[PDB]
Amino acid sequence: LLRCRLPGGVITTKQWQAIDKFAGENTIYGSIRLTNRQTFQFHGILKKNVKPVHQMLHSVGLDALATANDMNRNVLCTSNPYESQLHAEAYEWAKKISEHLLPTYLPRKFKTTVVIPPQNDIDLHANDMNFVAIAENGKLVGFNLLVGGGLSIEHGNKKTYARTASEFGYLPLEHTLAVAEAVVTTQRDWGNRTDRKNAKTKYTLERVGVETFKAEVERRAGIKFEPIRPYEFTGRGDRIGWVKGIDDNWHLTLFIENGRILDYPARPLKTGLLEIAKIHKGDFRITANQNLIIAGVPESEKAKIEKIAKESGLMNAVTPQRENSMACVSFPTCPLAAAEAERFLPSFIDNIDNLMAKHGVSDEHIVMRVTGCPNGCGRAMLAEVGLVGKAPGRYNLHLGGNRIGTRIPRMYKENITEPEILASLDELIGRWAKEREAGEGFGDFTVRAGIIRPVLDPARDLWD
Ligand code: SRM
Ligand code: SF4
Ligand SMILES: [K+]
Repeated sequence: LLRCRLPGGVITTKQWQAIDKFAGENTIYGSIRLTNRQTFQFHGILKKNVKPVHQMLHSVGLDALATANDMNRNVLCTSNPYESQLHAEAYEWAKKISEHLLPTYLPRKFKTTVVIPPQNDIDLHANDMNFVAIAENGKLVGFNLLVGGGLSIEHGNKKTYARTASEFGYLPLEHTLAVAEAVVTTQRDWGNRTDRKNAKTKYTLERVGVETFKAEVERRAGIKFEPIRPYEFTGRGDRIGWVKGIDDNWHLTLFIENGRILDYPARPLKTGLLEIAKIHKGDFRITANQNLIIAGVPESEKAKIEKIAKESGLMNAVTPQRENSMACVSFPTCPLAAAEAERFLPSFIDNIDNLMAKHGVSDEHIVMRVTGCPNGCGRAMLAEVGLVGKAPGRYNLHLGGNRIGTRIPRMYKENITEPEILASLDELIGRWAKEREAGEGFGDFTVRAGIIRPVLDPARDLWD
């Protein structure tokens, strides 16, 4: 298992050129796969090239997590905040937390984020430990801490469940690392190590109680949490296209379907990104939606960068629906896959695009995700519409998440095929188009209309 460490998804153009060369010359599939934890993966490396890939990463200042004994995963950080001036400091803290957690053997892997409201692009409720940034005058002052998210479930096993993260309270910036260590060590000590399926923090919190865990974290960190400071999310999507950053700098976010970077007929995505890497003056940022930001372009350079991106297929227009859909890797490389996900999504969303046009909502979107098995890597269990692989060509259909990702969708239909999913969504999208209130999301609508019951307390009411 290769898990390249890249806190906050920030990667230099020198680093990009090295991984581009390795992917093209030293792997079966020839691709760079952006992951939804803001890093990248190679597929099909070979025995003769495993030692070369660690040397390659080292040659450009990169390292892979020692997954055999390191239970941490990549630390996420909001990639393209609306208050652009906050990114540098938030990214600095994501790096500090990432380095602080480098090798205490944990009972189960442990996932952390740094979030900048109003964007929940990093999907905080899928993670064990979340630091929600609070700022004054463009300067970070502290974090709200939320603990205990996690999406993995086992089909037919009602002792497993997806869970959102719970608010603990606010901490001043100076206590960040002490709090992070206290959460990790409390989970290390209290987690159910013997039963790996019960070992995640989400289960520990439900076993001992949120207040009990929170009080122990306060004891170990030497602090008392303050009341939560106000925050609200408005969405989870990337900002596709150009946005203005700090100074005279501009950020170009490129939609990349499934994060799969390869040269395709008439769409040389991989060569195009290499060409951009050779001239770009800043860094790249891999997003948690498997897209790529060409970050910090001076205004005078926009035309040159855009020319390469448009000619290479990296700026081919897609619907808002496609921009807000995601799938995991699944087949052909995942050994755990039950149903296709990545290879299913492009034609599935072609069909969804037709339904959206049919019902006159082609400018709208539904956060729609496909995960190839119930491990949940595609984050379908935070979607408005989630598909969870069951068997070849068959999925459980979940409805009733929301746009901002703070609610688990309940299972609506079990073990059905794509034609059955599309027939159901045709009916439901049509109802939503006609009956929605102003600005009302599809997931909120399915709950309000009584199409599906909401999940209010997943440890006790996720399963029917
Ligand atoms: C690449 C990625 C999906 C993607 O399309 O982007 C992915 C791919 C895989 N994940 Fe993951 N997971 C990815 C995000 C996730 C997430 C979502 C997230 O973290 O934001 C989850 C659900 C959140 C959570 O953990 O609760 C996730 C939960 C899992 C699990 C179930 C963990 C559990 O608690 O039970 C496994 C299976 C396991 O660990 O035993 C797993 C295992 C795997 C493996 C390594 C399969 C394996 O064990 O052999 C996958 C390799 C597929 C392949 O061929 O490349 N992956 N995986 C993501 C890589 C992120 C990264 O850079 O580290
Ligand atoms: S969800 Fe299942 S199929 Fe998809 S990548 Fe994760 S483990 Fe593989
Ligand atoms: K994408």
